[PDB]
Amino acid sequence: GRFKRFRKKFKKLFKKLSPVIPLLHL
Repeated sequence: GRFKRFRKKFKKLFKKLSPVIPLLHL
């Protein structure tokens, strides 16, 4: 893909920002 696959890559960085807490994300 292109911009779509790129989004998934950037999301991986955003995940690192959260303290492994699915609560703040949900």
